Amino acid sequence: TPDKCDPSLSLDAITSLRGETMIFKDRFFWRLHPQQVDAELFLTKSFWPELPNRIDAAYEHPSHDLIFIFRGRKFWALNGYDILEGYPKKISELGLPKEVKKISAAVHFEDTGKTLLFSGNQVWRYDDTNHIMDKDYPRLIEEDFPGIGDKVDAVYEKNGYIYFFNGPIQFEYSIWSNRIVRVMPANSILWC
Ligand SMILES: [Ca+2]
Ligand SMILES: [Ca+2]
Ligand SMILES: [Cl-]
Ligand SMILES: [Cl-]
Repeated sequence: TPDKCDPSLSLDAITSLRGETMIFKDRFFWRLHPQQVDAELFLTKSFWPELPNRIDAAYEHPSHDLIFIFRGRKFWALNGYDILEGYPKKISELGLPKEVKKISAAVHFEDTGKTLLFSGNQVWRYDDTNHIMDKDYPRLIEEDFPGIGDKVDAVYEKNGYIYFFNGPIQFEYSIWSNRIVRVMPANSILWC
């Protein structure tokens, strides 16, 4: 059982599901609402047993209302409690190289059709408009987003900002000014 305010909390992944935020930790996930209080914790397998027990990264696709879940080399598309047919797919149909096995985080920006997947120390920018990898990548975490470290454990965009969680730390980054607006404890996403 994950501790909501263990000031040593790191997160495994983070999406948004129809304007409801989902934070994954181990075989759990916290569900958050647009308000101020409350933060439920369910088992992941309560909702989707076909999934793995650990989640590597997660992102929501706004035009399809889908959530892609990454674990090792396989990824799952999910809509509701369902799992789209044809899944789990490999991360190969994704165009990622093969010296790449894990995906640590993922964010999709509705502004550009660009899906930002991070692996180990690099990034990769897919084009979820044309299904293509923006060729000027794999850039280094350090090169593109300087300041946040050299690894991303979870990431999400709540309007304007891209939130990077590096270990027990949260960065409120500005995609437009390329500068860390503010730094916080990872668990404040859960009000702690
Ligand atoms: Ca992760
Ligand atoms: Ca994400
Ligand atoms: Cl996301
Ligand atoms: Cl993520």
